Amino acid sequence: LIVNSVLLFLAFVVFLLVTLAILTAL
Amino acid sequence: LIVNSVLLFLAFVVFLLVTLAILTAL
Repeated sequence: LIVNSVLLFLAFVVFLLVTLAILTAL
Repeated sequence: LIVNSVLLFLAFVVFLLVTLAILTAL
């Protein structure tokens, strides 16, 4: 459970950061 | 322990997609 939790929340930072970079690109 | 590892590896994806996305963007 704790590895799955940390991983997923990190996977949310991953999505944020692509998104903030492609908004800034567009 | 394992939470640091999975976190550092998701942290590497974090740099990878941000430098991929800036590489594509610019």
